[PDB]
Amino acid sequence: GIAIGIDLGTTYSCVGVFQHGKVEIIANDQGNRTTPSYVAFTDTERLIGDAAKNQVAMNPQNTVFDAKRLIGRKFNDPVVQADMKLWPFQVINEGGKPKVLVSYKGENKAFYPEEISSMVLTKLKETAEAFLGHPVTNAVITVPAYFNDSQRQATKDAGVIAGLNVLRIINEPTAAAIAYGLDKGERHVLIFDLGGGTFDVSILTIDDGIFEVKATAGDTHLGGEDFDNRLVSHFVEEFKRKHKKDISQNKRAVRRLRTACERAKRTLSSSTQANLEIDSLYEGIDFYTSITRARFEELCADLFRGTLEPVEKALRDAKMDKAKIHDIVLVGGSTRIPKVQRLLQDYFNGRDLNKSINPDEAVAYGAAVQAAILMG
Ligand SMILES: Nc1ncnc2c1ncn2[C@@H]1O[C@H](COP(=O)(O)OP(=O)(O)O)[C@@H](O)[C@H]1O
Ligand SMILES: [Mn+2]
Repeated sequence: GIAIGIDLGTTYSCVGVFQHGKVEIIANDQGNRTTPSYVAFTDTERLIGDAAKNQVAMNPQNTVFDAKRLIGRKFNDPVVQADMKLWPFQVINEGGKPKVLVSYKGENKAFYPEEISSMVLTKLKETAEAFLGHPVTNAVITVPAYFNDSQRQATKDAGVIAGLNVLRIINEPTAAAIAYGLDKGERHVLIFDLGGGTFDVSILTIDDGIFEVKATAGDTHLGGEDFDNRLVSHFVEEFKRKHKKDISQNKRAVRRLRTACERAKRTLSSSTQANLEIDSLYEGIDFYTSITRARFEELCADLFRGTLEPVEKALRDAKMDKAKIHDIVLVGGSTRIPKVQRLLQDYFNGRDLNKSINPDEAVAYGAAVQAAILMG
């Protein structure tokens, strides 16, 4: 009677199981507790997760990501049409629906967004099966609070394609609240979720175990990727200065620099400096340099400070003052950035923020708790 909880994320996904009184977040084969929502196709194999993201600079047309931006939408949806312009892979109109078109084992192959997502789900499921030592056929899968019926259905369909019985589709902010036991009078909770691609602020009221979404706010195109890109621009300028060379138009160079920037960014959450070392970045030139946390914070200052406007807006929409919020929960990997935590804490006049659960694991953690409840 064992079910898993799955955060099927725009940029990173995560799988947990509640067993013998506690949640285990299941690490992938590289030891990472979260997995990139990436699928890549080569002349010989299909790569999912870390191995797919790792080779993105060498196989841009056939490395698919951001399927969550397509899932449950029609090809003619203006959101899809806008997003298509930003991706290196092809999206085609098949019977009114978007399909990503790739080259795989020497043939053209097209996949629905829910098929791409099913591949990510299948990998997560299989990792859980290896961990537990038996099949897993039940799961709770999470979605953004703003998802419509079509998007929820397509996500549930991804689960069925992956061989799961989907016990429930639950909202991400609700899962995060469940992770912290906030459902166990009225309790008002604010979820601040700054991820890899999206920023969501949710206000929930919880009364006798029942959740009501009181307000949602945010930006569907603000996240960690934007911070990586501020670092990229910075280092593009440093390369123009040290070498009189604009690497800006070499797509591979920019991609490899972005990968290095993401790694450096992560390091800056626990250290005040980070080294970048890119062998042969551009014309056999090694690029060895460094970046301080404080410089990184400056480079992103407008974006970090801008996260407080959706907090204000959500509060206004929920007709609540700051002070009336019982609990604030940090979700999303970008909330590990010290400056983001300071900004939010200062906004809330110094109070404690719920962050003891790794913020990039909290959604899966809550999903895992709820999956076990549903099986009981
Ligand atoms: N220690 C860290 N410091 C800063 N950013 C991080 C850290 N760990 C992960 N990230 C970033 O978190 C983002 C992913 O957030 P996550 O919540 O895991 O996924 P999603 O938003 O797709 O659900 C990525 O931009 C990643 O680089
Ligand atoms: Mn997320």
